[PDB]
Amino acid sequence: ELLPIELDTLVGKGRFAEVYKAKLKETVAVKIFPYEEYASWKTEKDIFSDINLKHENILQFLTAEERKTELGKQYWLITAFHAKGNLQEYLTRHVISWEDLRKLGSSLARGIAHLHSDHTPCGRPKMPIVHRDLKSSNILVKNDLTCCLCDFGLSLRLDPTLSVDDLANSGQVGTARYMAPEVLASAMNLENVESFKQTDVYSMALVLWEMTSRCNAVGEVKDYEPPFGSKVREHPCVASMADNVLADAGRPEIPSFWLNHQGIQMVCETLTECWDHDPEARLTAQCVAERFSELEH
Ligand SMILES: Nc1ncc(-c2ccc(CCO)cc2)nc1C(=O)Nc1cnccc1N1CCOCC1
Repeated sequence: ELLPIELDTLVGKGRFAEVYKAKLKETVAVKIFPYEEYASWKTEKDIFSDINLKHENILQFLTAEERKTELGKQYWLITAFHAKGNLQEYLTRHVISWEDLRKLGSSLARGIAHLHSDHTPCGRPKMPIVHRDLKSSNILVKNDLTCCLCDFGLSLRLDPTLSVDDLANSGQVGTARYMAPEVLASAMNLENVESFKQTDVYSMALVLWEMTSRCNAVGEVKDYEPPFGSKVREHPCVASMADNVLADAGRPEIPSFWLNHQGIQMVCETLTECWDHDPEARLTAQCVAERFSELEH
């Protein structure tokens, strides 16, 4: 019943699990959850097991397994392995081209638009998913320099059976640095879903800014810094983020010289709309995916 796997190296650590590069008797990623984190494993398993989720910008799922150990039991998620690792690490090490920015930006928007969509590309109905923890460290870089979504531990399936009371606590979920102003404010319209899609678009805007900040088409490129790196501490709290994002209406800096390049100007105008204080003023991920396809000459 169990797959012939040999764990090689610890490559990552998420909030609920450890990620290993492994040999399948070829190279796969094994995400290992302890018994205590069973709910996170089940949440990811349920998303990855949905056949309607399958997309080139969503991490390929192989199987889930329960593995008895001497000390107890582990819960595994076996997926495709992307050697280039996460986008934050990638942008820290590399200065990207305009072409790289277009491929990474468009694949990110396509992946998010697919999660958010109530239909498959072929028109069949599907469950929308909201990621709820989008950030550069959660995005995998494929060998062809396109994006790939993973880490669905905090994700929510937008099921019609969802209660208004269940969505309350829950509470503020995610990484404080990437939380939308309405999440930081505890100002969400829990009465309507799609308000959750808008929070994912805000986080996507910060990621698009990170990609843009390391693109040689801007002219002079600075060393990589995460969004708000120069204003907040390493692991910021919701209060410190609220003071910046909400009270000071603070957003990562876009120097005027970046706008000299027509492509960079279009990307900047788009991401600026996507991080608007008002969730209703934000573009949809589908709109962003369309704007990136317009960048093709
Ligand atoms: N499918 C995968 N294939 C390859 C790699 C990978 C490849 C290389 C390196 C660099 C090592 O020197 C790290 C990781 N990770 C995953 C993966 O699913 N990771 C993953 C899942 N959930 C939460 C966080 C995750 N990580 C995102 C990537 O960065 C670490 C955390």
